[PDB]
Amino acid sequence: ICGDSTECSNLLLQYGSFCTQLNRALTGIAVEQDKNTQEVFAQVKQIYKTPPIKDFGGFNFSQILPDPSKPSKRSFIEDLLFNKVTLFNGLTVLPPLLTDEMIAQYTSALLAGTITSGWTFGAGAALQIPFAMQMAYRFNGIGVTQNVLYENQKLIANQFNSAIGKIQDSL
Amino acid sequence: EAEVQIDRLITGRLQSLQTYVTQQLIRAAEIRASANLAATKMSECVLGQS
Amino acid sequence: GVSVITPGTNTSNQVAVLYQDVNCTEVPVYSTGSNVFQTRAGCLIGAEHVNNSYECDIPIGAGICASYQSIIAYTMSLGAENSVAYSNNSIAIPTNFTISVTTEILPVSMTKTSVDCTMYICGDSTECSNLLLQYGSFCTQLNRALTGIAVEQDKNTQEVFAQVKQIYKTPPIKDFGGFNFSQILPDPSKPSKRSFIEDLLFNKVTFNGLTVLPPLLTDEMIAQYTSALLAGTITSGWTFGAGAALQIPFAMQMAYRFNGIGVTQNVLYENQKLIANQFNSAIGKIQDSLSSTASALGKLQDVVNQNAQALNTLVKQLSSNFGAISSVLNDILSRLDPPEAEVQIDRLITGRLQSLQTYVTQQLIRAAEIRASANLAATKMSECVLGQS
Amino acid sequence: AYTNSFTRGVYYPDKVFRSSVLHSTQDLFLPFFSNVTWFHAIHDNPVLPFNDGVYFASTEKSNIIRGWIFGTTLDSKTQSLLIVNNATNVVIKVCEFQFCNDPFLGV
Amino acid sequence: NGLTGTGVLTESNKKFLPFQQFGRDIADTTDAVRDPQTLEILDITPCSFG
Amino acid sequence: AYYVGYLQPRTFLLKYNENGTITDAVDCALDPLSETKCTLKSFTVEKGIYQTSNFRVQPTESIVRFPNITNLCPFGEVFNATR
Ligand SMILES: *[C@@H]1O[C@H](CO)[C@@H](O[C@@H]2O[C@H](CO)[C@@H](O)[C@H](O)[C@H]2NC(C)=O)[C@H](O)[C@H]1NC(C)=O
Ligand SMILES: *[C@@H]1O[C@H](CO)[C@@H](O[C@@H]2O[C@H](CO)[C@@H](O)[C@H](O)[C@H]2NC(C)=O)[C@H](O)[C@H]1NC(C)=O
Ligand SMILES: *[C@@H]1O[C@H](CO)[C@@H](O[C@@H]2O[C@H](CO)[C@@H](O)[C@H](O)[C@H]2NC(C)=O)[C@H](O)[C@H]1NC(C)=O
Ligand SMILES: *[C@@H]1O[C@H](CO)[C@@H](O[C@@H]2O[C@H](CO)[C@@H](O)[C@H](O)[C@H]2NC(C)=O)[C@H](O)[C@H]1NC(C)=O
Ligand SMILES: *[C@@H]1O[C@H](CO)[C@@H](O[C@@H]2O[C@H](CO)[C@@H](O)[C@H](O)[C@H]2NC(C)=O)[C@H](O)[C@H]1NC(C)=O
Ligand SMILES: *[C@@H]1O[C@H](CO)[C@@H](O[C@@H]2O[C@H](CO)[C@@H](O)[C@H](O)[C@H]2NC(C)=O)[C@H](O)[C@H]1NC(C)=O
Ligand SMILES: *[C@@H]1O[C@H](CO)[C@@H](O)[C@H](O)[C@H]1NC(C)=O
Ligand SMILES: *[C@@H]1O[C@H](CO)[C@@H](O)[C@H](O)[C@H]1NC(C)=O
Ligand SMILES: *[C@@H]1O[C@H](CO)[C@@H](O)[C@H](O)[C@H]1NC(C)=O
Ligand SMILES: *[C@@H]1O[C@H](CO)[C@@H](O)[C@H](O)[C@H]1NC(C)=O
Ligand SMILES: *[C@@H]1O[C@H](CO)[C@@H](O)[C@H](O)[C@H]1NC(C)=O
Ligand SMILES: *[C@@H]1O[C@H](CO)[C@@H](O)[C@H](O)[C@H]1NC(C)=O
Repeated sequence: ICGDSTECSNLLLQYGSFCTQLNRALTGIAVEQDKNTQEVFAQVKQIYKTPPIKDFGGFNFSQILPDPSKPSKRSFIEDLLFNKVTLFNGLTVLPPLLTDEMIAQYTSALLAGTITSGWTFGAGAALQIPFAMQMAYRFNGIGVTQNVLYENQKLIANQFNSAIGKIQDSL
Repeated sequence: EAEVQIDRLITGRLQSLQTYVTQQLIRAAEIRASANLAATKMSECVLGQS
Repeated sequence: GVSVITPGTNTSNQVAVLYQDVNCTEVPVYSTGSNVFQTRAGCLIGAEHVNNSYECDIPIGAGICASYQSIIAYTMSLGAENSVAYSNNSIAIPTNFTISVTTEILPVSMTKTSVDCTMYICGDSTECSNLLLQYGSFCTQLNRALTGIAVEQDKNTQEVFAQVKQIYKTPPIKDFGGFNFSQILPDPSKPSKRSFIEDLLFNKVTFNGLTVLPPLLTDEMIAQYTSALLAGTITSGWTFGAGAALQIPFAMQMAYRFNGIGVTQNVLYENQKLIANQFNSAIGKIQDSLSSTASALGKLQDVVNQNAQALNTLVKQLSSNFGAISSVLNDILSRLDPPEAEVQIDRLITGRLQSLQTYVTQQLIRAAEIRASANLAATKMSECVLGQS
Repeated sequence: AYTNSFTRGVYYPDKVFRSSVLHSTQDLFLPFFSNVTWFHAIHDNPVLPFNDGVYFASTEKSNIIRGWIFGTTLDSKTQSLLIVNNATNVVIKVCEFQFCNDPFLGV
Repeated sequence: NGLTGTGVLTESNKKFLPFQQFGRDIADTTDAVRDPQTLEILDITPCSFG
Repeated sequence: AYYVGYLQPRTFLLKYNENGTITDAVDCALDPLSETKCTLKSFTVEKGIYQTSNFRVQPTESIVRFPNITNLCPFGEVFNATR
């Protein structure tokens, strides 16, 4: 409102103290954004890595696990999401506290934890379990007995792979 | 009369700044509510079963 | 802008200064200082650089942060690294268990306040009152919101605490299967009948036309509501939240609670003493955790400080000149000629009206946020206390 | 010679009364950790500029330091204030005096 | 002595140093004055309203 | 032996006692810690990062440019006319 002027500042000084709140509000909203992102993404005290040998009972998670050939180490769907959307007079834009790499690592840790340890890693320590015996748990939890899964594994695997391919194509 | 001109300019610019700050506050509140909902959904649908 | 990173004047008086968004080749004691570290968010002078990585407490930005060992700035580490040895024919099953107690603080309401519509901007002057009549009905517009906010706060507190149709009293003889609840139940020695933890929580924290109204629900009745809820949830289990109150021994209530989460009821009956000892140890530990360690009630203190600062800024704004020749209306009225006196008082009136409008808007935003938080707290009270989650 | 004024030179800006409050005041003060000269009254009475206020720290036990003389030209043309201590009562005047190259005292 | 205002005058117990005239607390609100005739510290209380 | 100082228009922060006597004073244009104390309005500073003020670079000199504009007219010729 002054542009580095002397008499402008002298005239402005007599309007009392009002820019203090006009700056503290912006600081508060910046802190709110930082706290929001940290609270949403940070919910695990450790970082998990998928085993090098992957045989999850016929399921294929290649299009969802991080790709070890990119500088940013991001999965395929994250790359498509990033590529899909694309966008000085006393105002500035502050960089975020958490860069993209930390968010990608957090998501990869969550994905590996839920793939390997089931839901036991969200209530204490992580407990290993095969994937088929976890799908049996998840079917048994919705009223369908576990006898159905063990006799229809191939159909379920094929349907899951086709669905993930279809959603990849749609995105 | 330069004083009067400066006063007019200052009051106009202050009004614009106040409007911008209020709009930003409203948008921040809505974004915070959405972020809280997203965090609850992630916690109750990723770490367990719904 | 510039910023100062400090570890607190308690520990030491050594700071490091950071210049934001400046490729500080033209930096100008601290003209050069220690090693200059150019980062993605400006440049920092006063702290050295290290190649290690820990979890920090003073965030700087762009993924880097600094802490006091001198003062060192590094790149944060997300946490410890561990890989689970996944195999397709092996599982891990727990063989022991522990019982833990946590805490959670939720604000529900703030101080009810009101401001006089005309006393603030006139200061007992007849000319001010005469001139105010030409500015329309701003008085009711600026006065209705505060009453609405006060009513909302009262209803909010009433609906978040009042959830029992009766008042329950604990039996005089307390033999709860070995559990020790004497640190939670109200103490007859205290005249206010407040629990020891409540006493520690209470002791932990410490006119110009504006006033503060008293809340409807005093402290004693809130304490009585909490005691009734707690006695009901100890004696009747959770059936008192649906119909009448049905007595049940505590051991079988805990057996039902274990049966709810999957573990069979045999485990509790075979491991009662260990569970009782662990619960007693945890409830003892939380006492020292709450007593010795401060800064655990940041939310309430933040709300109180924000409200006090807003009120202080509003009351201090009254001393501004606002472009006139004096900050007091009476001297202008008694020293100057009317024809320009209308202009001076008009300037004062419009400035004060702008300040009042800003204060009202800020109060409305704060009230909305508090209402949302208290709704969440009420949902938590209804779900995680009167049953099982 | 020069000496370090560590933290001296703080005075009550006003005549108001306050109790347990942090107050920020913008006024004329001697800066903290500053440089002050140091004269010697052995074998000094030089002319020193005023420059909008002055400090004075005299630590001589012997009753030798007596008074001051203020002015703008140090002549009978313009009024010059004078303060003199009689060891029992101080006298202050403002009217002119003729400058002497060796100011003195006599009783 | 020039300090003009409105309110109610009460007796006090605060202690002034021998050179102050009128005290205050915050935001230019006088709360204690000494009468020049007798040199006794008093207290100002805002006149009641509501 | 009489040291001589010279006052300057500075800004100070003073902590009054309960009796009304000054017991502590802090400068405001000496160290970044002093500026932080001024902004925070307290003598104790907790661990964290604080926003104190901002700086800008002042201009050094001034330049101005104009076209060649070389179109001198006979105004300088009539003064040297023979007849
Ligand atoms: C899982 O799906 C991915 C999809 O990208 C497969 O990766 C490619 O799949 C195509 C389709 O047959 C092959 O032509 C490529 O050779 C595959 N690439 C690689 C690097 O293998 C992947 O093979 C699938 N895995 C399983 C076990 O089905
Ligand atoms: C279950 O047994 C397997 C097989 O030995 C364990 O896997 C290894 O255990 C050793 C023992 O400390 C570790 O040093 C290795 O790092 C483990 N292998 C891998 C690839 O991490 C496994 O740790 C055992 N699980 C438990 C809970 O004891
Ligand atoms: C499960 O853990 C508890 C403690 O975490 C074990 O109880 C301890 O037992 C040892 C030896 O009997 C005692 O010296 C300790 O004082 C006990 N601690 C407590 C807190 O009571 C218990 O033995 C463990 N369970 C099993 C099956 O070993
Ligand atoms: C529950 O714990 C409290 C806390 O120790 C016990 O209170 C103690 O009681 C004994 C005798 O009754 C006193 O000598 C102690 O001084 C009390 N402790 C304190 C800190 O004052 C109480 O007895 C325990 N209840 C049960 C049933 O074990
Ligand atoms: C102003 O004059 C009055 C009248 O004499 C003074 O009041 C008296 O002061 C003497 C001082 O020794 C006391 O002994 C009397 O008891 C006082 N009488 C009354 C009725 O107050 C007053 O002190 C004077 N104020 C000054 C000098 O500041
Ligand atoms: C502050 O002023 C008081 C009153 O002049 C001084 O006197 C003290 O007063 C308190 C309150 O009655 C007594 O408890 C002390 O014993 C008094 N001290 C002395 C030396 O008389 C007091 O000294 C002043 N300073 C402080 C720091 O209180
Ligand atoms: C203050 O410093 C002391 C001693 O260094 C330390 O014991 C204490 O924990 C510190 N407190 C805070 C709040 O920093
Ligand atoms: C900073 O400025 C210097 C020259 O002033 C230049 O050589 C350097 O590349 C700049 N660096 C950045 C990150 O802008
Ligand atoms: C940190 O590591 C980089 C690259 O490995 C190296 O160039 C630099 O000298 C190291 N600095 C320290 C302080 O170890
Ligand atoms: C100023 O003070 C410093 C330290 O107090 C001293 O070294 C120096 O000689 C003094 N004078 C000048 C002109 O710097
Ligand atoms: C100081 O002493 C001198 C010497 O007798 C005398 O002339 C003068 O009047 C005295 N002044 C005062 C104020 O006592
Ligand atoms: C006329 O000619 C003389 C001789 O060269 C010169 O000095 C003078 O400047 C000329 N006057 C004008 C107006 O050009």
